[PDB]
Amino acid sequence: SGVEGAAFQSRLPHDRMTSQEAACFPDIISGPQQTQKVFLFIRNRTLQLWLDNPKIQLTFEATLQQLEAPYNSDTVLVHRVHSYLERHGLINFGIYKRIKPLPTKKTGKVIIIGSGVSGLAAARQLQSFGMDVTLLEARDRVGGRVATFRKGNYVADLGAMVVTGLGGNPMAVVSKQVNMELAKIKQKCPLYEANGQAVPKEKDEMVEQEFNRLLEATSYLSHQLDFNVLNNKPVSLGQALEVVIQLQEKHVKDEQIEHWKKIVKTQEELKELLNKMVNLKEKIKELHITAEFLVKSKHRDLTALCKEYDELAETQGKLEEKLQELEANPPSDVYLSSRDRQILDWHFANLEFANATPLSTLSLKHWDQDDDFEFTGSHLTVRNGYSCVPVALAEGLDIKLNTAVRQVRYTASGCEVIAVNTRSTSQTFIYKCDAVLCTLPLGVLKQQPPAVQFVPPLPEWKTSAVQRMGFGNLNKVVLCFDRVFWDPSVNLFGHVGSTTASRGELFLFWNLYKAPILLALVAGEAAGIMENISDDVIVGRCLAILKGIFGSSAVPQPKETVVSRWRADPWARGSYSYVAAGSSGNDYDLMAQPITPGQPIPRLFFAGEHTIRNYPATVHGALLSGLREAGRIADQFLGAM
Ligand SMILES: Cc1cc2c(cc1C)N(C[C@H](O)[C@H](O)[C@H](O)COP(=O)(O)OP(=O)(O)OC[C@H]1O[C@@H](n3cnc4c(N)ncnc43)[C@H](O)[C@@H]1O)c1[nH]c(=O)[nH]c(=O)c1N2C=O
Ligand SMILES: [Mg+2]
Ligand SMILES: [Mg+2]
Repeated sequence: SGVEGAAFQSRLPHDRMTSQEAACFPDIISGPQQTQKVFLFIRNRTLQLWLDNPKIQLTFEATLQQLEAPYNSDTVLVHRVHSYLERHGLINFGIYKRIKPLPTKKTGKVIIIGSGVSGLAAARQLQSFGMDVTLLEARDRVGGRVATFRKGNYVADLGAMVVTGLGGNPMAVVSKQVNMELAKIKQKCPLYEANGQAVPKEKDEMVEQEFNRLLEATSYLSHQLDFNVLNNKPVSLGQALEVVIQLQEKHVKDEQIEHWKKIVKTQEELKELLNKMVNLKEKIKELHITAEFLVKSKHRDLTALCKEYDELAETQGKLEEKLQELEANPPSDVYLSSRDRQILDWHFANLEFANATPLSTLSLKHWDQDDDFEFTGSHLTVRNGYSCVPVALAEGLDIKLNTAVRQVRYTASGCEVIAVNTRSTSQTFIYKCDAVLCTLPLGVLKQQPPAVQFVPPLPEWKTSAVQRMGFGNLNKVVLCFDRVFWDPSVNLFGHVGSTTASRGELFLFWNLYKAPILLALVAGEAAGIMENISDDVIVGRCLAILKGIFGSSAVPQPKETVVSRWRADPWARGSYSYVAAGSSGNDYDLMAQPITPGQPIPRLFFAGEHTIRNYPATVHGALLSGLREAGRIADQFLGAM
């Protein structure tokens, strides 16, 4: 269905009210069931109208005109649903043509720190709600962790680059709006060992299968057996993995031992049967009244011994057969060979890439707490660089670039934000406002020697959440060539590293369809460490790997190279949050919580990828967090109309 799909596209249940809807419509949820289904149909249809054409504003008027004929008479209820959906950024979000323009007089002043996707999304909302909005951005560009390299015909994304499925993803709407073409990522990812040799199909699938079983087993240990605490310390995913690996190695040693015992037993039995057979032979030997009765007597005596000997020879045959059968079918000598382990490490590296951190830092219990909210559909890349999104969202907004915020003061009567110019650190600005929306990356909030001061320091419940949460790292080397020397039918191929410690080093190479660019990813422990290597040396290390795979003559010098260093970047201090051991999804809720000065009204608000528990560490999460806070701020200052 269309209306059912609209709800789904909006991350809502089509056939029931959410608790947030319950709060805003207490009369509906406590009323007759018939009216609840009217509510849901109006909601689902209003969403559909928006999603069918998100390039224009969906007004209350137009919703009412397009509703069919009992519902177009629910005038008041339709207005209430429209208002709710609009306020919460489920319709009329992103970039679209306004039908009713903004009042020239603006109500309330909001300073937004950061113009990444969350700041930009929030700003458009607050602006379209008729508030006065200024964004202060430290960089000489918008977009933050959406960072596109553009030079000549080369386009490459240094930050976010993947749209993780369209089904339920608000980036589907934003992409439609900016005419951003999306292409599917082909799944085939052949692996090459450190020497350049392809990993054959059979091996690849065996090791991948083991990877999945190992992960499944940690999930079992955590959520079925509750193995989440050791030595009064929360257990990490990495820690649990090594425990599961040790158990597998033990199992292999056990079955090996049992086999050796069966062999030794059978060897013993043979030896002992040989002995008595040797002695029976010696008894046959030393067996060498009428003459004729003596002849008969020796005959029956001797054939009694030969019948005895045949019985034993039969058992000799059965034992030698059993022995040969055991020596032919031993079980595995090892759980994983050195080579097998290295390949398994590639899969671990890949997981460290997705989570932006070594596995030993991830919470066993909570690392994947957000899996339940993953979107449906194939994962996609952007045709002409992801920066099209924040650039488009910036249109019409008041953005102060090269303006690094240093102090935030907030009181029961208002707020002040002090910033400095980053080209001339002498000149300092003071910005007055009724509300501050903080979109500083978690890494910036963690910074020791702090980058930004809060007068009233942030309360302990906030700072302890900041401290508990992980902020990861992940980097890329962009290699721009004259020609495609790799297979154009693969988007991805893997480099199996030499050690466990260095498994994340240039472990994955990425290409977009028919562009002469390779992206080499640096993940896990290698990510932070490799930042201390100059571009030339790291590019050199890339070329060496590529030469080992494609041939030392098939690989030309790159025309252009770029290398991200997200941890060293002072405006990021890493790539994105991860659920650290000792933290949980709750810390994301805590990060989202506004601060009241000390009934004083809330003054300091928080958005960004680290403040949304269901969608952290993503562009859509950043976007949704922005819509959320805009909603809450407008409710505070313009009333929950
Ligand atoms: C290498 C890499 C890869 C991926 C992703 C990320 C990365 C890095 N991420 C995360 C998102 O980029 C991020 O969550 C979001 O952009 C944050 O979006 P966000 O939560 O809005 O954070 P931001 O850092 O973009 O915005 C904060 C802004 O604040 C500015 N700022 C900082 N200090 C300031 C100050 N003192 N004063 C004023 N402004 C200041 C800073 O320059 C920046 O513009 C992905 N996202 C996604 O969906 N698909 C992906 O492929 C990926 N990707 C990998 O997997
Ligand atoms: Mg197993
Ligand atoms: Mg090493």
